Amino acid sequence: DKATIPSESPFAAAEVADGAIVVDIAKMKYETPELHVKVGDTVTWINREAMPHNVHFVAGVLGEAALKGPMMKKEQAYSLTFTEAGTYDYHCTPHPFMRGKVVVE
Ligand SMILES: [Cu+2]
Ligand code: NA
Repeated sequence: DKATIPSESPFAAAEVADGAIVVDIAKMKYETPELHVKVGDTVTWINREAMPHNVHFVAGVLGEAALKGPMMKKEQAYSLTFTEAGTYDYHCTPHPFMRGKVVVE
């Protein structure tokens, strides 16, 4: 796959790793909708609002299968470690008007 998943479960915002590249989610938006990172970086989304959100990459984007991330409650977080350069678009499953991308370069 083009990204690995350190934790299939969401985890607490306080449990975010040093060195992770954080994208906050608030006001029904990914606060960094176009994030540029390097191969090997871990991106961590942190939900800062009451409304639950996830990240969802359709099949073929991060690998053969779709990656439908777990729903994050407020102050929960979720990581992906990107292993291959490319452009990886995602959306929020319940809120598909929320769109973002990670550009690994
Ligand atoms: Cu959402
Ligand atoms: Na909101």
